[PDB]
Amino acid sequence: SLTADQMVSALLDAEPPILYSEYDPTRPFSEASMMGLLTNLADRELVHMINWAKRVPGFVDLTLHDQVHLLECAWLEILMIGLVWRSMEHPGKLLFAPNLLLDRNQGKCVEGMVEIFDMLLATSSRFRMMNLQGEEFVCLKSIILLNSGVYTFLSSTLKSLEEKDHIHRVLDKITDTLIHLMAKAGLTLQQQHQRLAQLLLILSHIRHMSNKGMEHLYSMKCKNVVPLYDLLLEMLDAHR
Amino acid sequence: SLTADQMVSALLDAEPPILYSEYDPTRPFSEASMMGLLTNLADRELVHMINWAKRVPGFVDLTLHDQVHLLECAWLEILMIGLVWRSMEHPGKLLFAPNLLLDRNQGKCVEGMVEIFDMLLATSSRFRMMNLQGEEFVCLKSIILLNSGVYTFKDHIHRVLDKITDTLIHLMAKAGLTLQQQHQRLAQLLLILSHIRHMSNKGMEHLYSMKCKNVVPLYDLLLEMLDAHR
Amino acid sequence: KILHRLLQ
Amino acid sequence: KILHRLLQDS
Ligand SMILES: C[C@]12CC[C@H]3[C@@H](CC=C4C[C@@H](O)CC[C@@]43C)[C@@H]1CC[C@@H]2O
Ligand SMILES: C[C@]12CC[C@H]3[C@@H](CC=C4C[C@@H](O)CC[C@@]43C)[C@@H]1CC[C@@H]2O
Repeated sequence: SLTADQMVSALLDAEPPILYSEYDPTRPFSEASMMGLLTNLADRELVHMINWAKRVPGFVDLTLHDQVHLLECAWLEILMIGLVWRSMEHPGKLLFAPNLLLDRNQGKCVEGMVEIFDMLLATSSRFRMMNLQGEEFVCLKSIILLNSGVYTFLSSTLKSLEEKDHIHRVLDKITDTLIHLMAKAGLTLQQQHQRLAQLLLILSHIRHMSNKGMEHLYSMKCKNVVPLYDLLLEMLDAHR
Repeated sequence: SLTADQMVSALLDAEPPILYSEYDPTRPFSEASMMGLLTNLADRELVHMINWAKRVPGFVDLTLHDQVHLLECAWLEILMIGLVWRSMEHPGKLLFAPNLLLDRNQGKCVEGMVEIFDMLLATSSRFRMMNLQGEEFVCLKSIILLNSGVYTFKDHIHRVLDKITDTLIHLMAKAGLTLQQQHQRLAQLLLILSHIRHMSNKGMEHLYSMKCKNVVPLYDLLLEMLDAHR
Repeated sequence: KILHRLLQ
Repeated sequence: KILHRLLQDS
């Protein structure tokens, strides 16, 4: 129902805030102290994401069981692309919070984690190279919410999404919205399909990062490294 | 140096064959018997994919270390999209081989296999719903080979990826699709690549878990590809 | 069923 | 090692 510019303004209006971490954590970072700060932040961000998802145009039209399936499928992708976005203007650093600017070497405090640090930093380095605009970013974040669970059969449920036809209709609108934004940037027709392709190809790498980060967080819970808050626990448990 | 038509012609000429499975398998499928059939077929297809990659325009011009990385990150995505392609005209069944037609019920014999089966069947049905053409399929496979590992090593691979994007757009334009239809269909194809990447991730963990149950036979090449993700 | 509740 | 040899093959 909304126009292309109405689509962008609505997505910009629903943007979640940038939360903070603890103002005086353990000064020498440890494996448990690091994972505690990250899981505490993610659990607080998840509450703001649920309210943001309800404002994504077309999300409220789905049934309740279709709404949950899309959120358990893409909650880590959305949190990761949000971190990559605010880490754009910080080369070699990840802006987890304004008071938690972590570098690549500091990611080695958690075992098997720097591999994901490098993948997130490479994603941020590419957005910087293509000069990603904020209107393009909110578009890609909404694509992740609607597309990451359309064909996905979660192991904890063995079922997928029902309203397939409705999701692809909204996804076509965001595709037009993306192309519309590339035109306002003065890009040519050829430059439009190429940039649209490069943007959606990074969504594959973000999907890969979420699966690698999901297995890592599961091992951290099984190793008693960090307790998981009930909401973050339920989001992770939806994949096992 | 190749135009759009020359790129499609080269990709179609280099297509790997469809291999066969065992002609007299264990009639009651077991988790071990089923895992042995799929792993034996994957190990034979890997030799064919290595040779298919060398004929992908621009792949030979990479360094030998770069060629290994791209094949290590995308070998399962390539094997899966090939299975999804040949299973299009068989609803509810996955055509692993012309003599191996399995549904989701037969996948219940392997622990944790049914969800991967359902995800593969869902991709095949979507390919059927979009009326995917063989010319578009070979372009998507070349994109997977070059894109899956670019963000784990860069400039040369992005230029080849842009040419395949130009090639896909040229195919839809020559098929009578309007410009709006062109970016809409291009986005629908590239979004499926995100699900194929997700399927290879889940399948990689399953093969790893089946090796702990000692179900994977000693297929050295397949174990080498799987070892690259451990 | 926390996300199940916060959505409603 | 095997993928290494099969790539430089003729
Ligand atoms: C899930 C991990 C902890 C939480 C991390 C994730 C990487 C990126 C982000 C986004 C940020 O907004 C919150 C933490 C969050 C969600 C990490 C990857 C490995 C580790 O287990
Ligand atoms: C890798 C698995 C065995 C091999 C299977 C894969 C699903 C799809 C394919 C493609 C087909 O061409 C060969 C077998 C292959 C590669 C399976 C998913 C779970 C199991 O571990």
